[PDB]
Amino acid sequence: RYKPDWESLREHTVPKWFDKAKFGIFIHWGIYSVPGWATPTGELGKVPMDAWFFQNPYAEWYENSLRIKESPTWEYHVKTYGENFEYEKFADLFTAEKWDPQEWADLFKKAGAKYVIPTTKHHDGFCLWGTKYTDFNSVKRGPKRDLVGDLAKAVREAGLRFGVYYSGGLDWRFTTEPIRYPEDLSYIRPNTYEYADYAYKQVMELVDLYLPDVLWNDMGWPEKGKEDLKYLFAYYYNKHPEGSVNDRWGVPHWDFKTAEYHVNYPGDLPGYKWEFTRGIGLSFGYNRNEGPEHMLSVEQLVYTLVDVVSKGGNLLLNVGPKGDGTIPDLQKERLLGLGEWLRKYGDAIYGTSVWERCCAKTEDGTEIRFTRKCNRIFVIFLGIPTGEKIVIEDLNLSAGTVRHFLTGERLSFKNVGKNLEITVPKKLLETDSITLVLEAVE
Amino acid sequence: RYKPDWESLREHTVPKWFDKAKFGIFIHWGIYSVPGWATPTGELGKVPMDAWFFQNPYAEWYENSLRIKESPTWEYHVKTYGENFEYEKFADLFTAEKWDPQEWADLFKKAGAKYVIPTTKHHDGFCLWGTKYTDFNSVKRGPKRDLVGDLAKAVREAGLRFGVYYSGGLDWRFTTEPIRYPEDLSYIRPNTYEYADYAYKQVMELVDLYLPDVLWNDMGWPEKGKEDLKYLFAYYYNKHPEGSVNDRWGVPHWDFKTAEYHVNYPGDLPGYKWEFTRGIGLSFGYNRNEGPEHMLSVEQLVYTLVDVVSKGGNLLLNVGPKGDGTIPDLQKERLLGLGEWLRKYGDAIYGTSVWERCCAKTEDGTEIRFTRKCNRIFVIFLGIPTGEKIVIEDLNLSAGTVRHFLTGERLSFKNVGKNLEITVPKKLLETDSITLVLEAVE
Amino acid sequence: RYKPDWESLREHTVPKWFDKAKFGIFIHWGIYSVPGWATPTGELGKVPMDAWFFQNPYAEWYENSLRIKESPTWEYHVKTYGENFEYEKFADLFTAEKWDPQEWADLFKKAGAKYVIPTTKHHDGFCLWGTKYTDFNSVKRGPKRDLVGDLAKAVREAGLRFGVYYSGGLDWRFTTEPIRYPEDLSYIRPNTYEYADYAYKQVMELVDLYLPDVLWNDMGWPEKGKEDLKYLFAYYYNKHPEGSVNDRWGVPHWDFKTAEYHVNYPGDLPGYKWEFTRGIGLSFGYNRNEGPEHMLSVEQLVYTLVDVVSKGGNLLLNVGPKGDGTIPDLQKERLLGLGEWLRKYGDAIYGTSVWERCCAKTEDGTEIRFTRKCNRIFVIFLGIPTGEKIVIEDLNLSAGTVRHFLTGERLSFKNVGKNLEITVPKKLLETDSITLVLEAVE
Amino acid sequence: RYKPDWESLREHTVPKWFDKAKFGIFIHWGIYSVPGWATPTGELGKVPMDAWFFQNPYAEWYENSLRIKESPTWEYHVKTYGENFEYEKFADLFTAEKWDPQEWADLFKKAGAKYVIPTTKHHDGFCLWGTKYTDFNSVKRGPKRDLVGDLAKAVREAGLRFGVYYSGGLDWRFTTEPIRYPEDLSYIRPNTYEYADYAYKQVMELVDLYLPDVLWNDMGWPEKGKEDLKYLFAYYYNKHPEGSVNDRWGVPHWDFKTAEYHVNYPGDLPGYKWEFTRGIGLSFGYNRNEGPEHMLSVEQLVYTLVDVVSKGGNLLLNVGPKGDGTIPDLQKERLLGLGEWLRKYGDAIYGTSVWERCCAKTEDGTEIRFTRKCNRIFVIFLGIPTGEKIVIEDLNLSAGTVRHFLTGERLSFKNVGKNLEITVPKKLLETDSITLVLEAVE
Repeated sequence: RYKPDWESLREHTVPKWFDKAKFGIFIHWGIYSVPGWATPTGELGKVPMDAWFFQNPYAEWYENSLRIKESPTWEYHVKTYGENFEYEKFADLFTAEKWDPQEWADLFKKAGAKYVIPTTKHHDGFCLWGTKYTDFNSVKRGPKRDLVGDLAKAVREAGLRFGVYYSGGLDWRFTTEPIRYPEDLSYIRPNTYEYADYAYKQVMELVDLYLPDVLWNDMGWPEKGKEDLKYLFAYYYNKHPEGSVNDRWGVPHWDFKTAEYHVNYPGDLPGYKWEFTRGIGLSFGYNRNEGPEHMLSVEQLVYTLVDVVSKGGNLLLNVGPKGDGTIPDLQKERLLGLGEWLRKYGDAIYGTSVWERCCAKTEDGTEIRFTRKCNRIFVIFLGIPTGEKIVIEDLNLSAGTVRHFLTGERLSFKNVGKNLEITVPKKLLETDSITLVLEAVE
Repeated sequence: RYKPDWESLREHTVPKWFDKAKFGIFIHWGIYSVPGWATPTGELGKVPMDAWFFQNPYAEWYENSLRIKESPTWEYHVKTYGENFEYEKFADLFTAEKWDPQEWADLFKKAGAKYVIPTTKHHDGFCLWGTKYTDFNSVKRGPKRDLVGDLAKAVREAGLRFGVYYSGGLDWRFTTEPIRYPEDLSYIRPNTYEYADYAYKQVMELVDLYLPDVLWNDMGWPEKGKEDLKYLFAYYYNKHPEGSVNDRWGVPHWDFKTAEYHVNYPGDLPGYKWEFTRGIGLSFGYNRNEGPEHMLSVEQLVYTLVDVVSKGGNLLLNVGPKGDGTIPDLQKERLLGLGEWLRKYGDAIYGTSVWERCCAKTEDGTEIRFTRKCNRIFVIFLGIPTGEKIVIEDLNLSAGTVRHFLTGERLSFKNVGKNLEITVPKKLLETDSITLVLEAVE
Repeated sequence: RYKPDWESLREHTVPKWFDKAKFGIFIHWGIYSVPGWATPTGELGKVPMDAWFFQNPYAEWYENSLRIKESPTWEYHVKTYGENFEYEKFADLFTAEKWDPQEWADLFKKAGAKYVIPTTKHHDGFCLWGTKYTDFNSVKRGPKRDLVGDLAKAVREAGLRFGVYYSGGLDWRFTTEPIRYPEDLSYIRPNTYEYADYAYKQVMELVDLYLPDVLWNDMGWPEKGKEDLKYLFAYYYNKHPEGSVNDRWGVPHWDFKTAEYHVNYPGDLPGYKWEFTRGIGLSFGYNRNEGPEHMLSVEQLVYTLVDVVSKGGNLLLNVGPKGDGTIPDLQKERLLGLGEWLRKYGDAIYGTSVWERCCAKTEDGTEIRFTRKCNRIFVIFLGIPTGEKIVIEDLNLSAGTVRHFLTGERLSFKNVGKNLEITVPKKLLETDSITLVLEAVE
Repeated sequence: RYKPDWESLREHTVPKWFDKAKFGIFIHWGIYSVPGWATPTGELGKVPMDAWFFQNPYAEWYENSLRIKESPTWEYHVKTYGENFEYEKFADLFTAEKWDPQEWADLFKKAGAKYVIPTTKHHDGFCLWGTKYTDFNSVKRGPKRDLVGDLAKAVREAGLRFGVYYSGGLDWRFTTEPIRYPEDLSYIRPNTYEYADYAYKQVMELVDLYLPDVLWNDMGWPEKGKEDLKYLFAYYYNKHPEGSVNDRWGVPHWDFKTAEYHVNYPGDLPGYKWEFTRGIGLSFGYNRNEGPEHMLSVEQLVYTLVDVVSKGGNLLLNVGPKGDGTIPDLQKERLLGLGEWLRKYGDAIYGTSVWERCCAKTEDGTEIRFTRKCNRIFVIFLGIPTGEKIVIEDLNLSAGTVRHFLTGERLSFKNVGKNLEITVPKKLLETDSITLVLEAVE
């Protein structure tokens, strides 16, 4: 088995299932799904962080925002709900009246996700499972239901993997002052031994009740509890060698790193497994202020996925359900778009490896990404070239054979110097959906 | 803002208001104010500590004393209240039937205090505010009132500063064995992680509910919680840059040090800000056994204040209210005496700085202290010289002009060698109250 | 006495002399002074750290830059001294043949400086005193003289305070790899126990041999050695209470913070003592490529010191001598011009204290800086207004008597709304040198 | 870049070259090589550690054994070289007079090895390069040559990867007492800060001078020095990303684990990269007492590498040269015979990946090992079956096309229940050398 120590734990590497999966669905859903409001400011890495927390665009940050008097959220709250209306009161409004866990899993499977990961407890501390350590949970308040357990049964019956998300680093149930600046995160935390034990008993409890395939932590782990993870990790891996943990614990071990919006995004091959995450929009929690203006489009979603996958990453796309349990139409439609693209092109994505390089481009600026599957080399164009002549630069091949993916029709090419030249018969170019895809066998 | 680390926190120095204030009132008041008894043994630093805890003179130490069987307090307790009468039972007798927070603040303002600091929780653990972490408090038991909050409103409306005192180091609600010797203090403490969290949540709670101008800790801070103060201090200073903390935390940071009775008393200029504290008597908590025999006299109080102020210190004089909320007459009278002296001489005290030296003396043994205010040099005699000729030794001046303070009447003087000689016309000497005061302008 | 522990060293605050000194001279002089060359790229806070170490503008980093093959420095070194000319070999050309310490102290005295601080060992590890802990020092090689010692006697003869600079964080005598990006500094350090002892002993020796007025460390203190500093600070302070240390050690204690070029400048009053430091030009070490285009002007220097001084700081101006011990005239002439404005306006600068605010400006944008001296408030215009009606935006006065500093001639003024209006007669405005200075006495 | 901290170094995984190399040659050569003698007791994992150090079979432990008076080694030393012949004196007889590095690299190349790792300093502390940190090295004494350096050029000339072995945990130059029982290793170590610095500097120097492909430490890293490794690993990886480190340092990071003789052998697939290591005979250093009785046979070596390789490992085979630089023929002939089986079957070994399982066996017990190469699955019988009907217990195939590896001749096969049956024609079975190899393509 694994021993409770970093050297021993190193022995555990990211399981094959996670590496080969490529696409998963995040689900930020909770009492913050009720007010369902946030000022759609922009993308992390582009919105200046000295204003960021005051015009927070992440609707799940509502309580933090409500705690900063006179901030869009505060005014919005008083006008819609009134002053005498505490945030925790939303736990009782959080009823999931129309939630159908199996409809959800059906949806994610059509969409092409191979795993799903719901928030089991976000920064506000509300727990979506019947935990035995707090009464602020979905069984006692709102839904009157074990949201986490019921969803795991569904996802697993649909044959997808199930992981859990937990805010180890922050819990507003243990603080008062809101975060106004990045620097605040350094001292405005539970900070107590009591909180460290709590966090521990809670992740241990999710492991014992659901044995998730992934432990997805957020915001670091209570400094007083970091040494606990040696035991927790050994405990978890000895009951499920194929489980996995991300890199937001702040300790020596992780199975795969993470990148969020612009933040930590690799430009070329990293050399370790990682996962990119972002909302279909700018917020993770449902934001009734967002319109298509702020959401990506099926095509941008497909481009996001290829770019991520060509770089050894997995894309963990967030969906933001409504308080009643339904997934807003603007997001259900996009998941479907992606789902379809994956039905046609999935074999150039699932189960692939990175190639010598991730990227290239045509003489005329269309970007290209590559992926590998043994001797097969998928060439994925981020769009569809109009001309039949395609000149890819700074690229030479030693294959001899280059087929047009969806049809398998052998194509002619030749290395014209520093470039590679292929002729794609418009009959074939019109056959492709959002990306021209060529397969090359060396 | 301030970062949660000792290097960063160093950036914070004692605020000007505390430095310039010079005089403040401590208030040790609680259920121990009910039995209101202690054997008046003497002054800390003079009573041998191998007997000290057995004949404890600090009435607030009653529970500790009651826990040492057959000790004056134990016999006194059984005879007055009986064996079957636990100390905690005094929480219910602690009724403050005649407390008027505003009368108190009026009193302290007449007295000349520029700030006030009540015990919010002493060694016995009873809390004088409606804390949400223990039911042993003034809201649930005794007074049925938030003693701390109500007093803060008063003091602040009287225009004085408000700080809080808290026994971080000791809490008899978490121990059983009493302290019999100094050495016991090294292991007879709560000692638990639970206690450390508790102390933390409680000071954090006073900060959030009242934002005190001073955090006055006592008896050190729970070893398991010392690292918490980085966050607590940064948290506190970022909400109130003008707050301040004393030196009884046992960590790298403090704004001003403290000296208690004989213990740690500086003999000449220290070079850092500090504050002296002591009771009008020998005990801090009300002791119905003390008589004028054991209390200082308005004159000794004035001398204590000048000596302290000439050495860069602030004097924090303790008042010991009665269980019903009234301040015993022997103490109200002395506060008033001091108050008056300050109305006449206050300008040679408030807002001053130390001079090249703090002290001197006449040929005939009257001690002298100095204080500064720009080029003005206050010369304060600890008494009133009978003769018109005054020979101050080991002192020469380069001023040229030396006025008699309360009148401003220019006086003649000359440096007669190693000494300084001034002639104070008896008309002027009789005009002064407890101290002859000369002003010199160089 | 001071004890070897942070709580105790907290007691020591910035000595009065330092706070009142206002202006010191840094001297970066070493064997790097001989090639005396850098590509003059810019101001720290302005050049991208992405190419910084490659196009380094700080001539004292010659060795680092020379270790980066294909760097402008590497290019220059090979054509000028040859590929087989080791940096270390400069210690044999570093002969200080025309060096006259009394001449430097006199120049720094005439320039208006109150303390002088020379590099005793910069990053290259060459020591400008006969340390017994290495033979790569100015006694065994180059000058065959104790530069620190000799200049220490001269500065003191000239009546100025003498401090010492020491590269504790970097010593290239213990590394081989050059620094290429900021990240590198995290791991390209000496790292050994050996080196932590070397730094300790070397500063201890500087303290025993010359008991400096200031211990100015750079680049941090070796992690394995940080605790030694409790002992070193206590040792130093107990031998010399009035000494001081800067903030570049990476431990809880320091007396005054520092700010370099654009990096860390206070926008307004800070609350602690600090010191701005910069070259007269961009480099600290002599750079033959810098011409007047790259240097500040007497005007700009004065404006600098006034700004820095009105915000509570000290200005540590850097001079960079030539390999032969001579001070380049461009630098000597700027130091002299500053000296003149100070002989003339010293009183509005030395021994001053910040006022309620540091800053203000005229209707037509002339900037204005303030300083205090008891009741006397100096008003310094960064330059001399042409008109006679002068309008100061956002500033009333409760003084009644505004005089013209250099003549003492009373002037007419009144509060015109949120503004202050004063009439300075052009005969007076023509007398002022670089700055119109008004003196008010509220 | 990599940063000096475990979370960051986690990023670095075993380089592809190492994983694909499959076979390397260890070289234990030093001044112990001159007495070249040990009592040949057995295999680690077989000899009782109760007498192990007393009857030591590892000739490179000569000094330790010689310090145990009344040990077979002590006996032999006195009769052979005399009581007054200090171990250290062997450095003068260690002359490598017939040493030809290109000759070794060529032999290791012909033997089929892809990397070579020599002992740069074993437990006796003698260094086989001109380290500047001790005079007990091969430049000042014995060979008067830089053995590490010279062999490093040859191995690379021969096109092989070169790593370095370093005894970080033990250095007998810092102890006097010998090791007598396993327990002793817990306290008979250098122990000093001094030594932790020595090890750091020495490996740093090996990294600067030869940037090895592998840092293979032995016996742990000095406790006082364990943290230096964050800095050393980052430094090494940043200079050479494709380098690697083994698991004998006692800190969180490592790229591949090790297994020695019986100690730690994986029974089946492990999940991480590892490397088995052993002598061709029992000793690592040359032992004149070992004859063929104590060595493995070409047959056994091949069987070893196949087993080790099918379980995901690499086999690090040890060669032990003579004091004069010559490789004993018994060892040279085994290396050559292995080389031949590899020239012939390399393809089923190099660049391979574990299959679903490593193992299987025939009805009549012939063991069978598997390896993968994309879809191609190599089946290796440890030996050549006599019959033609071959029955493989517990193994179905879903391939359809099983060919005979050395001829490519298609063969007949079908699934007979929980078994697989194949018919290998004796003309083919007669062509195979030590192992019948079948290649399947499902």
